[PDB]
Amino acid sequence: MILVTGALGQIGTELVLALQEKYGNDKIIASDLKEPENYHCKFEKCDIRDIETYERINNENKIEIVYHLAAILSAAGEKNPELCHDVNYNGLENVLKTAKKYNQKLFCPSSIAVFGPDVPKEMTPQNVELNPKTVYGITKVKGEELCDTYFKEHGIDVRGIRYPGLISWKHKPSGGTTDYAVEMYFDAVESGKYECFVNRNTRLPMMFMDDAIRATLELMDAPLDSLNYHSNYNLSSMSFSAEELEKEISAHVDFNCLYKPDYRQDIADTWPISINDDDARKDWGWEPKFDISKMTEEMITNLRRLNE
Repeated sequence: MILVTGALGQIGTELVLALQEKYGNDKIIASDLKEPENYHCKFEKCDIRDIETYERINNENKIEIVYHLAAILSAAGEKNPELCHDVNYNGLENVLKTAKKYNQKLFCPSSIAVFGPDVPKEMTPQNVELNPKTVYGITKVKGEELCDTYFKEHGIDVRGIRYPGLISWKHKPSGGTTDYAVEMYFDAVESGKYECFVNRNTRLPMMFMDDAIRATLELMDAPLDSLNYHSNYNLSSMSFSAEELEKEISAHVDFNCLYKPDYRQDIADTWPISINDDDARKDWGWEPKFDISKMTEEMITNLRRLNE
């Protein structure tokens, strides 16, 4: 059996489906804080910080693999640093201890947020110093370190990816730092108007969800002896600025974009532009398939459909 925490989030929504297709619908348990009505997969509600419920779920269900996507992201974390630490650090510790107890295999992601401006912004290498300027970033470095401790000291096969910004249509914008990319598609198609919350030159590493979900599954499938990294593989597809995305979208759809930055700018400004993921490409055969063209075709085709 396979458990997905944070199953209702941007990533979890699509990861559950992909795991159901790969393993069988019967092998996947979704978990998150609240049970939604008419949900399409077996669901166990849980606050990730609640170890006795979390324990019970893993005990009662015979979970052997956990994809741990529960998290407070960067923007929410700058606003509420206490909550961001509690969920991201203590939640992760609950997953780790439980994996040790039940001998589980784990996927515990990180983020390009581990990086600060003291290391290269272009093609950030795998092994640079990690000095993040965000609350979330700091939680992610601590998480990488916990995971690698569990690997070293307790022999837990835990694996992870430093996810870049992820673009999808199947989940609605979650108010997050990278979410200007998603919001721009939705508002372009729905109303022909978008107010972007970062400036027009804001440039981040980005990836279409299909590629990120595939990378996750591929990494989890790899022979353990092939991996030279565990919790924290850099992973890359695209890097583009907000105006470059506007221009790509405008080739399909008339829309007027206005730039009005807010506090999220100051998060995005402390992050790299692009990421060197050679270790992922080498160790376990990573290659993305969605460039900005193909991504924007999927996004616009599907958003148009939803707005008929």
